[PDB]
Amino acid sequence: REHWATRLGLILAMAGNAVGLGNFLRFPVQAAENGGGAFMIPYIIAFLLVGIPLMWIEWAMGRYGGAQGHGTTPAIFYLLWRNRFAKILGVFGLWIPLVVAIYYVYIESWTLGFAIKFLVGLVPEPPTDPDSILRPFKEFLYSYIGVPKGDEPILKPSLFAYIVFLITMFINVSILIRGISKGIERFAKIAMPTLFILAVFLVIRVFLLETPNGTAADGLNFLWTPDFEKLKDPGVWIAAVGQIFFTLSLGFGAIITYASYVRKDQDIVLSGLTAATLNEKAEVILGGSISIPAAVAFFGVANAVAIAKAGAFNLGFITLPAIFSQTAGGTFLGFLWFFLLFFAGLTSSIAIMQPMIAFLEDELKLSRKHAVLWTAAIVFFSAHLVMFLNKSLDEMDFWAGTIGVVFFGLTELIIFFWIFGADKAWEEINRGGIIKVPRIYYYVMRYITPAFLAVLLVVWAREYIPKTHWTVWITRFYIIGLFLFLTFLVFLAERRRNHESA
Ligand SMILES: CC(C)C[C@H](N)C(=O)O
Ligand code: NA
Ligand code: NA
Repeated sequence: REHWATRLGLILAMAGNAVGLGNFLRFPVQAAENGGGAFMIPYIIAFLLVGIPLMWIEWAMGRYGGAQGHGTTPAIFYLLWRNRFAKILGVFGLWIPLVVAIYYVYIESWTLGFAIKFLVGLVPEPPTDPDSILRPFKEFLYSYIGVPKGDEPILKPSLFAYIVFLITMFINVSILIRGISKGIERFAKIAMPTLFILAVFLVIRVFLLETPNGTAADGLNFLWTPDFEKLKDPGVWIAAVGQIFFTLSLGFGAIITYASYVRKDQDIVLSGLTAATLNEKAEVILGGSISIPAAVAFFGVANAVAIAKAGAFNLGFITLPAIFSQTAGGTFLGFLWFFLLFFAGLTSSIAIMQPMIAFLEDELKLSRKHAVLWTAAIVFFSAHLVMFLNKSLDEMDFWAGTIGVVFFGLTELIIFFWIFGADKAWEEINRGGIIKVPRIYYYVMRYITPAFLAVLLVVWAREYIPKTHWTVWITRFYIIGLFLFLTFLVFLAERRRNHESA
């Protein structure tokens, strides 16, 4: 079985896994919608009571399974808990990362395309009407992804966007086809530092932004100014936890698959903690210091929160480039922005496809080449639904990247620390650790977290899920199909094993 060649490569591959679109896109909007500082508090708490412990847990399950040659949840869940239902539940560790991968890779392709257009210097030139700076860029995005002008909820992507999607796919493939150490690690070692540099540069340049409506400092204040009256609101907590999961790549079965290539004796404690910490540094310090500060600078707090409430793509692909077009070399600034987003995205997508590739390799004994190619075929094909059908992406994102990850986090936590046993789980997590997990975190894992997530999920299913266009079903149907498909594969897998044992 393959293993991470180096320590640093492992760390940067993990951080590369976690740090991505969720940082510079999802987060700014999550904090903006939820009131800035008000959103932060629960966030922080969620990071302490959920993100860290679950990170450790996933590292542990990953390494544990990998030692025996299994990097995916369908098998690992079975090893930890011997049941058919353990496999059936483990399927989610494929379905989730695949479904999310479908639209994720697409958005990534968007960032690539925009990077190219901002690089070549083909960008909308705004003619002081506040919307008039935005309108051209809105038309730009809509023209790129082909928003549904008609009654029908149909999208008409540009040829260029489609080609850029093909190219993006090919990039992902070229990276994943070289393996864990050569393909993913080597790339992480470059993309990560590059990303960091770009991010810092952009944060500075943004901190230099000022208009009659405010300064980046205003945005920073809004973001970091605590509100203690918003904590009684369940929604803010649900958003905070969801954001934690998404940004830390927890519940996607990706962290597990990566951890499965960690040598049995290597440290999963200091490493995992380091990945988490890096991701959070990129999350709050970098991602939060660009979009929000800029928007608040130009349009002020109120309009900033309005724009964020509107959409994540509003802030990322419209507001920010529009704000840059008002500055010298703002076009090149836009190019830096979208290039950054592109690298982050890539480093994440490879990570979400790796689980499927790893199932094909481990369980069905497919060569790396074939595994990769087929995974890419499935993703590329399924992507068409997200492409031509409006709100399909939203559906996939909510069911897989939002609910699915929380539910699956709870599931894996219950399987590892409850059914598999708490003491054995703890011992497994701490084994080989350069440092040991603080004693308190035992209880946090065994009691606090599962309760927190259970209650959270209940409230979520009651008050929220009820809060759509029929086409959504077209998506749901399809994704449900995928699940069955995966199940079937699992089935086939468990059959091969038998014939192999006989
Ligand atoms: C679903 C995950 C791949 C998301 C990734 N950790 C990000 O924040 O961009
Ligand atoms: Na992240
Ligand atoms: Na990434």
